[PDB]
Amino acid sequence: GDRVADVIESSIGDSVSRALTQALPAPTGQNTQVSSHRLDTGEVPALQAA
Amino acid sequence: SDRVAQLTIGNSTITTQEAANIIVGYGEWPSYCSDDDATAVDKPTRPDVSVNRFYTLDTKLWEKSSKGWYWKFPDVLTETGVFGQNAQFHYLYRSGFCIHVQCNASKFHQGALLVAILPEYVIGTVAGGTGTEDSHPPYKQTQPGADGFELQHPYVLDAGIPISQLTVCHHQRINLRTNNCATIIVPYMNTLPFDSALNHCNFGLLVVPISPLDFDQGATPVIPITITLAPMCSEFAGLRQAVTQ
Repeated sequence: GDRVADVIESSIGDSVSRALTQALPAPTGQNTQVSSHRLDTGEVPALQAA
Repeated sequence: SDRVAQLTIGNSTITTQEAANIIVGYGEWPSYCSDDDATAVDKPTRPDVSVNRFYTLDTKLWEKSSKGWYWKFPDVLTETGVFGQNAQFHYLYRSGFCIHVQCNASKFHQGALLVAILPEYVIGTVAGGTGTEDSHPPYKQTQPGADGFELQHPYVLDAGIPISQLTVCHHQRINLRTNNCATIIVPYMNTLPFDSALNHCNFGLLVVPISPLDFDQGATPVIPITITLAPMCSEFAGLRQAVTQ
């Protein structure tokens, strides 16, 4: 018997484990693709934030 | 239409009027490395004419009491040309070869040479003769360059294996009545798709007179033998500073 909106709109009792991930099949090592020269701005795949 | 040949690769050209034929080693032509077989991810440089071309090493004189000579590959071309700089500047290497051996003489000379390609021609020692010493050969003798090294005991090829059964590898025979050239085309032979040119030698080239040279005096007593060789389908990978040995 739920009537107020503070309990209909609730997430209490959410037992499902919300995961950000997904296990995918990796039977072999990852293959390598062919790559060329890039001489552009904006995109910097070597600069990271540990 | 068999005793004449024109071998054209790059900016070089060998004409022959007294050929036998061309031997293709183990029935495989030289090739490049597949993507299935490769493991290194670097993109290899494939210089197509600056290193795939005929080089000419030096001359050896076939005298009466000559015993034989060997040349180790690719030690012959590590101080010679644009090939031998890329081999220094790179860590890996992969090429076939087209070897060509010339020995011209009259129709009054006679003799035979065995020209064989032996993979992984590991060199042995006389063990001091007695057989007690676990001696090892020097670097002068293991990898002697383009001036080659002469055999002391050519019956056993200085490794304990007999000359007689060497025709199970690639070979041609230079019979001075019949021919004066020998063309052998070698693929890349290794367990690995790539290897270093400065530490590992893929095969050796044996030149052995089975029949002694003979001529009557009045003729020309100087009969050279010249080795002429082309890399084929060459590939290099792994770039760093140049190192000689």
